[PDB]
Amino acid sequence: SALRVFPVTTELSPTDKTFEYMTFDKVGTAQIIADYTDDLPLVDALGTSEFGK
Amino acid sequence: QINASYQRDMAIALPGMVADTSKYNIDGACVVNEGDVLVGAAVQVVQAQAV
Repeated sequence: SALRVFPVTTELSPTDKTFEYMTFDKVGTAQIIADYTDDLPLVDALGTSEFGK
Repeated sequence: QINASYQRDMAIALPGMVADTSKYNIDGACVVNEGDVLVGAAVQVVQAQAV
């Protein structure tokens, strides 16, 4: 029943050997400030990937 | 009668005022803890939060 328990997709060509998928993320923060402030915190983003055969 | 003309000069500075606009730096993410702080007086840092 392994073909009915889990989904079966169709995305790879008959000549493929490897597939990849990506992921993204972000970081950052915030603070309480005053009238004159020059120290605002910053933010950034990320990324990563995986492989299959 | 002889007329008169009077002239007075402004003061130069106030306590805690920035003197020259030459490459300063201001920290505004501080908080006063357990006391009062006068303008134009030095301060000290008791504890800086980690996160």
